[PDB]
Amino acid sequence: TPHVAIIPSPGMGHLIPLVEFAKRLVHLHGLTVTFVIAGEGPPSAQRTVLDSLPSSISSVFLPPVDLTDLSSSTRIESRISLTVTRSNPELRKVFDSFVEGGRLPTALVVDLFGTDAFDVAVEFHVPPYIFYPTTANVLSFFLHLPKLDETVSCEFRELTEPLMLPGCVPVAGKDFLDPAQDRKDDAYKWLLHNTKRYKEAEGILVNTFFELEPNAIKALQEPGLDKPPVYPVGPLVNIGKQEESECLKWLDNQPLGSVLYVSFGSGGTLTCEQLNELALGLADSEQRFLWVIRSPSGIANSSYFDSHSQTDPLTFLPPGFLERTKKRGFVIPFWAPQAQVLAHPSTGGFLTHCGWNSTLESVVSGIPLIAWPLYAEQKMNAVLLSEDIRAALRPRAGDDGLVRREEVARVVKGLMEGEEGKGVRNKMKELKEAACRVLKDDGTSTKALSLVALKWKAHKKELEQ
Ligand SMILES: O=c1ccn([C@@H]2O[C@H](COP(=O)(O)OP(=O)(O)O)[C@@H](O)[C@H]2O)c(=O)[nH]1
Repeated sequence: TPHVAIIPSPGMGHLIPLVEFAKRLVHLHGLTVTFVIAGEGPPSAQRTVLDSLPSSISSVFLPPVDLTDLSSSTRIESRISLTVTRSNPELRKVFDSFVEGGRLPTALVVDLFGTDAFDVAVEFHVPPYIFYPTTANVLSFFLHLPKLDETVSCEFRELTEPLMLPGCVPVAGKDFLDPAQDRKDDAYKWLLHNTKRYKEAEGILVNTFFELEPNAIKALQEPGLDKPPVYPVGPLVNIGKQEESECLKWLDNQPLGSVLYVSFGSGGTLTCEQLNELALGLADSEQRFLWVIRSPSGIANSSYFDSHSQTDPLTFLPPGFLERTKKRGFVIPFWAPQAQVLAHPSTGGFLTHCGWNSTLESVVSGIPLIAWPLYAEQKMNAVLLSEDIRAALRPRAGDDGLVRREEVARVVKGLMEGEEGKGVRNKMKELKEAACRVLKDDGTSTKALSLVALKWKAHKKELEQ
C-alpha cells in the first residue's frame, strides 16, 4: 500500500490537522503514514496529539536543527520555514532508510511553509504535495503572491484599493497576513520563497469545504498558468469525542448553549492593556465564559513555540475579577481540551483569534464566532468570516487598536443573547449541516481526498509493477 511521508513545519495548528488527515488516510483509504518531525527540541501538547494513533501511523523525530544563529527578533515564519529547510540533510537520511526498508514514500506531504522539503522529494522521485491548513481565500493569496510581488512595489499597507482575487473576499493591503507586512524582513522573503514553490506541487489539499468558501474554491479549481490541482478536503478536525477534566466538569454544570468559550489558539496572547479590557468586559457582560488564558506580551505570537507557561497568567487579572466571576467564569491557564469544549452542549459562542482549525472546529459544532484576529493570516480570516461568510461578529477597536471593556461586553452580549448574533448563529447552523454533507461517502470533500488517494494507489501500482 502507498506509504505517505508527512513533514510538518512547526506549530500545533499544522500538526493537529495533519494528524486528522493521516487518520483519514489510514482508516478510510488503507494507506500507511510516517510523520517526520523537524524541530529544535523534544515535542511538548505535541505528544498528546501524536499519541494513540493507529499502528499504520509511525513518527520519526529528526535531530534538532541548529537555529542558534538566528536573532531573538526573528519572526515566526522565518523560524518555521528554516526548521524545515535546515532539516533537509536529516530528511535525506530518513528517505534512505525508507528505501532500505522497501518503503519509499508514494508522496511527500508538506504544509504551507515546508516547501524546501520538495528538494528531498525530487531527489528520491517522490511526488510532492502540500496540505494547506488555512482558507481557500488565503491559498489564493499565496498562489498570487509571486505575481503581486512582481507587480506591486510599495509595502502592501500603502495600497489604496483592496486586493480582490477571483472568488475572494476583498482584503486591504494593511490586512494581508503578518509576514507580508514588511517586505524587507526575512519573514517576507521566506513567505515569498514558499509561495514561488507552490507551482512545483503535484496537488494542494486544502482544509476547507465547498459551502464554506464556494466562490474561492470554484476560482481555485479553474485551470490557470502554473496552477496545481486544488482539492478541498475539510473540515478535517478533532470532533471532540475523545475522553482539562475540571473545566469540562464545570461546563457539564452550565445551561445548554450558555457558555462563551474564549481562546487565542496555540500561540496567541494579548498586550497587558488588552488583557485587562477583555477581562473587565467579560465580567461586565454577565455571560458565562470559559477562557483559556496566557500571560500578556507585546508580541501577539510570543507563545507560538512554548511548551508551557513560565509565569502564572492569573496574576495578570484585574482586582476582584476572579472573585466576581467565580461562579459564571472558568479561567484555565495555557491549554484547554478545545475540541471537547466546542462539541459540548453547554457551549454557545466562541471568541476566537480566527486560527483556521479553531474556526473549522467551531463550524463543525455550529458555534458562532466573535472574530478577534491576532497574527499570521488571522485578519484575512476575520474579514472572510465577518464580511463574506457572515459567521462572525467583530468588536470595534479604537484608533489606538484597543478594544475597550464596553465594546467587549456589547459584542459578547450581541453574540450570546442579542439580535446581532441571530444572523451568525443561523449561518453557523447551515454550515454545521454542510460540514456533515461534505464528508459523507459521496460528499465533495470526501470525493476530493478519495481522488488524491486513488492517484497515490495508481502511482504505487505502476512503480511496483
Ligand atoms: O487551549 C487550546 C488552544 C488550542 N487548541 C487546539 O489547537 C489548534 C489551534 O490551531 P488554530 O488554527 O486555531 O490556531 P493556531 O494555534 O495555529 O494559531 C486547534 O486545533 C485547537 O483546538 C487546544 O486544543 N487547546
